[PDB]
Amino acid sequence: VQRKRRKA
Amino acid sequence: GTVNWSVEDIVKGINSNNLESQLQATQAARKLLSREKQPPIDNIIRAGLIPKFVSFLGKTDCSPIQFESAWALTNIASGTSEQTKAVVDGGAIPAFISLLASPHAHISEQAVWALGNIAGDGSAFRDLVIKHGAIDPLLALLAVPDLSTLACGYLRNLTWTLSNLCRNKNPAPPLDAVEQILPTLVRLLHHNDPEVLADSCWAISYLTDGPNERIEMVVKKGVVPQLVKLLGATELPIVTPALRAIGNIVTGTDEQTQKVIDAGALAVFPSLLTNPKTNIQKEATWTMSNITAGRQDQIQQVVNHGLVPFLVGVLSKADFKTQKEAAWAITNYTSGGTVEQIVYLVHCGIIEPLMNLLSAKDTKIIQVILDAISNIFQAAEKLGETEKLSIMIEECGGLDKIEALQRHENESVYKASLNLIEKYFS
Amino acid sequence: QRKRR
Repeated sequence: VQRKRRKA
Repeated sequence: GTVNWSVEDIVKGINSNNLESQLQATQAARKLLSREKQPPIDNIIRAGLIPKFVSFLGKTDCSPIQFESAWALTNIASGTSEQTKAVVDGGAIPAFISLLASPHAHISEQAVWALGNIAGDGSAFRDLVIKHGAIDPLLALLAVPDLSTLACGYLRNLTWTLSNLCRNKNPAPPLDAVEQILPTLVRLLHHNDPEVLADSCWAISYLTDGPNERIEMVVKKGVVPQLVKLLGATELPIVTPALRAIGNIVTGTDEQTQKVIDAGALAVFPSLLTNPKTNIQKEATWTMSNITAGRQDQIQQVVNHGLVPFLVGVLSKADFKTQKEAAWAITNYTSGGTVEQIVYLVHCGIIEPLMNLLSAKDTKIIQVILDAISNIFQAAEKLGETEKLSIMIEECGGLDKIEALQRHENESVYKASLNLIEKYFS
Repeated sequence: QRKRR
């Protein structure tokens, strides 16, 4: 998750 | 309502001349892109939807479609480098920066998140986000008397995005950007939320991962005491970046390393060198190896805190990578130490486990151990106790291992082993 | 000395 985060 | 639309329906709605139909189609796209199983990122891109989402970022009179498109684009940018690049190529960066000042906090937060995903793709996009001017408005969002008046999630996203603006190398972030970010970063590093502390520590670890000038930029801000405090935290997600940051700092100059020692760091290493998480033990032993590569007074402070028995323990039993770090710490100790410190090391029982590590199939550790052994023998020569050491090494089976190193497949190994058995065991 | 990963 650290680099990119998808918003769920 | 907007659950489980096809890409075709989304496209039809976004291509209508109806702002509300476009809003509902954009929400449906957002929901597709927020589903847990394999969001149809590539299908949404191939439909040509990114430009329309970017234009929706600018519709101030319809804040719902601003939010929904920001979220959709956030999740597109969460994907592969190609997908983030698709978002950037649509002009998304400046639109998100303009949304940072939105009077609607959920929308600004979404723009913060999106910019964090873009910056998190790597150095080029990070620097492009910076050039478009994201730092000023991001930090303005945090310019409050007390961070506690901001929403926990808002603050966590701001901190994570800032951490991505501090992350990545080749190249590292622009020096002026780092200097602009640091005061806010230090303020977050003193906040009470575990996720804010963890991401702040990660940011600091990124900033200290480099040449001594970057380390100095960080250490000058006085964060080392706070890093040592967090180093003694109970939350592993805080200890890990705090330890990484401390390790980075002690790769710098002896003065920077001394700042870490003076802050009390060594007192935490009894726990770190026995920490049940392998990675903590490894990183702590690496940090130790860089401290034992420092001045003799610094080695002395390692001795005073009683960490040599902990290195003997790591050398005696730990994952092999930790043992390799411990071997490095011993070789550095013996290369830089006083004769009294080296004998002290022997009296702690280093010889037997070091010899036991000579039975490894890794050539680097073998060479490191032979160098340490040689340094110890040189100390004994200065004391006249070379024979006592030779005997000690022989009783634990070390002589056999050195003899086997004679027939090793490496030249430096052969030269070291032959040199030892010729200067001492002859 | 100063292994820097």
